[PDB]
Amino acid sequence: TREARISRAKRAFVSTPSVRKILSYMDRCRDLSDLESEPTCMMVYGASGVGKTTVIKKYLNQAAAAAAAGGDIIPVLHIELPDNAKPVDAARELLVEMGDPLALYETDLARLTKRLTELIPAVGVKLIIIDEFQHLVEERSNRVLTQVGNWLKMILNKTKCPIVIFGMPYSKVVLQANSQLHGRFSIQVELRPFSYQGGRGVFKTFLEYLDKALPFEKQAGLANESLQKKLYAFSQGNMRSLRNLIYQASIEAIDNQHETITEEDFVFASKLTSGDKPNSWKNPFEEGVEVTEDMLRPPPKDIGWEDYLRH
DNA sequence: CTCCAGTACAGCGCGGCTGAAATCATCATTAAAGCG
Ligand SMILES: Nc1ncnc2c1ncn2[C@@H]1O[C@H](COP(=O)(O)OP(=O)(O)OP(=O)(O)O)[C@@H](O)[C@H]1O
Repeated sequence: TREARISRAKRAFVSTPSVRKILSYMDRCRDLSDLESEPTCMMVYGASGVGKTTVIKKYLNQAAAAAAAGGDIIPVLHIELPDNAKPVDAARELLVEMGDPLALYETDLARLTKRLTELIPAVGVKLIIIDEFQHLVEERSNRVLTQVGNWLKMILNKTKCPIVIFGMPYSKVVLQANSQLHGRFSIQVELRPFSYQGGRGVFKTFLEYLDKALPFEKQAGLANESLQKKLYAFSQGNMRSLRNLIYQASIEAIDNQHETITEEDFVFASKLTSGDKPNSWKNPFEEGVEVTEDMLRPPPKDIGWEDYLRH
C-alpha cells in the first residue's frame, strides 16, 4: 500500500488563477486594513465542492505557519457558522476558537462581546475568516435571520478587524437583507466551476498540473484528446467529484500491479462515485457510451442556487 | 442563568361557503321539409 503514496496522492493542490487571485486579495485585505480606520471586508462565493476550504487552509498555511510555530499570536482565524446561528451561538464559538479561553459556560451576549473585543487586540488578530454564511437562511421558508448580521456589523465597527466571508451563491440574499452589510462588503467575487471542454482552457493546464502532481513517476495518461471528454462528461465542472473520481482511480491502480491509471480501473472508479449524480446525468464509461456535444455544455448561473428553488 | 410550562401571537393547512366558469338540461325559437 505504502500509505505515504496514498496521503501524498490525496493531498495534492493545483493553483488555478482564480485561487491565486483570491489569496492575493486576502493578503491585500490583511495588510491593507491598517487597524486604525474602516476595513475592506471582502466576500467570497462558490458552489458546493469548488475548493473553498482548501483555499483557506492554503491561506492559513502560507500566512500563519511560522507565526503559529513561534508563539500564541493567532493572527488569522478560521470560523464556520453553525446552523441557524444565534448571535450568542456564533459569538461563543468564535470566542472559544481563538486564544485559550473557557468562554462558553456563560451565554450572555454582552459580556462575551466585552471579552472578545478586549481579546481581539490582546492577541493581535490580523484577519477573521468565516466559512459558512448560508446557514442563516431558514430551511422551509426563505426568511433570513440577521441577528448575526447586525452583530457582525457591531463587531466590525467596534474593532476594525477585516472580515472575509465565504459562502454559497444563494447566500448573498442574506447580504441583501441588511443594506449596511451590503455596503460594508464591497468586494464580492465569483469562484464558479470549470467552464468548457472545447480546448485551450484553464481546465487543460489544471489537468496536466494534476497529472505531474500524481504519484505515478512516468505519466498519468490524462489530459488527452478523448480523456477530458469523458472527464467533463462525468463531473460538470465539479472540482470535488472530479478529484474524488481521480483519487478513487489512483488508489485502485496502486492496490495492485499497475503502472498508470488505465482503462480497467478508471471504470470501477466511475462505478463507485456515480451516486451523487442526478438521474438525467449520463454514465459514460462502461460499454459503449459516446458523449454528445450538448453534454459538455457549460454550467449555468444558478449552479449554487438549487438549494433555493423549492420554497 | 437555564430549562420547563403556560399563554399569546403568528402562520400554514384543511374545511366550508361563495362566486365564477364550464357543462349539461331543458326547452324555445327559427328555419326547412313534408303533408293538408
Ligand atoms: N486547487 C485544487 N487542486 C486540487 N484539488 C482540489 C483543489 N481545490 C479543491 N480540490 C479538491 O476538491 C475537494 C473539495 O474541496 P473543498 O471542500 O474545499 O470544496 P468546497 O467548495 O469548500 O466544498 P464545501 O463548500 O462543501 O466544503 C477537496 O477534497 C480537494 O481535494
